[PDB]
Amino acid sequence: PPRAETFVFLDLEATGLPNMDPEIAEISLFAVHRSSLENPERDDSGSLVLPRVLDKLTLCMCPERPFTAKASEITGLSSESLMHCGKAGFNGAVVRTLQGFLSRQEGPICLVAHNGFDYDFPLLCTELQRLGAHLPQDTVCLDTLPALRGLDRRKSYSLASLFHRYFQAEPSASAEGDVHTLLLIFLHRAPELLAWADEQARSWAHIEPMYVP
Amino acid sequence: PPRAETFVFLDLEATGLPNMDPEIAEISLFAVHRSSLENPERDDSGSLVLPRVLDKLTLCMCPERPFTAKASEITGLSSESLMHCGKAGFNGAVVRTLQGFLSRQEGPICLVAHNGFDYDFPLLCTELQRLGAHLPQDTVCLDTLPALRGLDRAHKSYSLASLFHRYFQAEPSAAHSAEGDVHTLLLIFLHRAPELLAWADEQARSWAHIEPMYVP
DNA sequence: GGCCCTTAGGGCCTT
DNA sequence: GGCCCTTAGGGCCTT
Ligand SMILES: [Mg+2]
Ligand SMILES: [Mg+2]
Ligand SMILES: [Mg+2]
Ligand SMILES: [Mg+2]
Repeated sequence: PPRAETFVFLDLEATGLPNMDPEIAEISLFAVHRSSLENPERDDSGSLVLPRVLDKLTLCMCPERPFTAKASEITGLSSESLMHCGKAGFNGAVVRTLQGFLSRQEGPICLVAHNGFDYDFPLLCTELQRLGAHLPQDTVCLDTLPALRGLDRRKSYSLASLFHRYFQAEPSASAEGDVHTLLLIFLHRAPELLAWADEQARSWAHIEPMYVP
Repeated sequence: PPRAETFVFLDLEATGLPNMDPEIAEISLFAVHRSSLENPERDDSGSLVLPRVLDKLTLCMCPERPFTAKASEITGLSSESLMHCGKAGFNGAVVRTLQGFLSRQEGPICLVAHNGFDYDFPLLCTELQRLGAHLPQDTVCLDTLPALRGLDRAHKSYSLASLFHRYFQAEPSAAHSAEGDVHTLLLIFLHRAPELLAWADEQARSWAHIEPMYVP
């Protein structure tokens, strides 16, 4: 379990759930240094605020197979609208951009996604292995769903549910939006989650594909 | 001139004004396809809402030479804070990421930056030139400052802030934050979308014809 | 620097 | 599908 110096928060918008089999339609990543997590920035209010030095990347993609009913509803993305905008599928350009973006961070990198172990990380591994693409060997993975459940001790643990409990308001409306809320949820329990990550972060190389292309 | 298919709105946070040879401290690009500009989406409020299919790229980087007082004050950025967050200078990682980002867009690409001809574009050209990097050809540049002035000649201030207060009668959220200002510029563009699209087709300067701010 | 407007001026617009 | 809950149990997470 290597100590992560940069935490990259990600969320994936897909054609549906694991049985589709889904493809990434939109990827979003917020890259925050560990420093900004150890001592958070606050307003004069003072409410929690996202770090000033914040590296960000969002890429839209047109998937090979169509969306499902509920998916295209909760994403605002169709296969033709993404194609109307000239967005290709998950290809080599994505990888070169993604890896360049990750290269701009100070490793080791800890990818963070809500329910990442059961969705985001396998989905990404599938799309990356199809192209023979690799992330840095020292990359690790943090899933906030088992982490926040294990730290608490019935109760809900949905992203929207967690945010509604930690922050009395309700989150904003995109992949980039979900990363935002997740980053906020993290900051609210930063020293706890930072500890959980330093101990139980799973190596990215150990993440298995969700489905073999 | 090449009909731009994807418009890339960009803004830079640098270490100062052109007279002190500034360096990029933060880049931000919003990539928007032409078909989104042609159909400006609004909320039920109803205010201008950004396109759904949108590509973002924000990169913070530590400059070699230091900021000025005012520069570091308005950006909210310092050499220490960038080094503290482990951000290197304008390197190949930036170029590979930027070019990867641009190649992800349906060409031709039209760069858009407010007062870009006098600041953003030459500064970007300078930073790219040192690394021997260059943007793909058939890519053009659009400055919204003379454009909006030129369009108003058909029948006051033209700063990014004044234009927003005049077009929306409201106040921008973030000030001198690279991502925030691009967000501001894009909203301004959408308000003049059919007009500015024409100005970009009829007269947008080629990026190859962009002269560098300085040569180090 | 380069372009703007009502005089070798005054000021804009970018950080 | 990988986990906790109490007549091949069922709801929670993610799109
Ligand atoms: Mg998710
Ligand atoms: Mg999502
Ligand atoms: Mg600017
Ligand atoms: Mg700015």
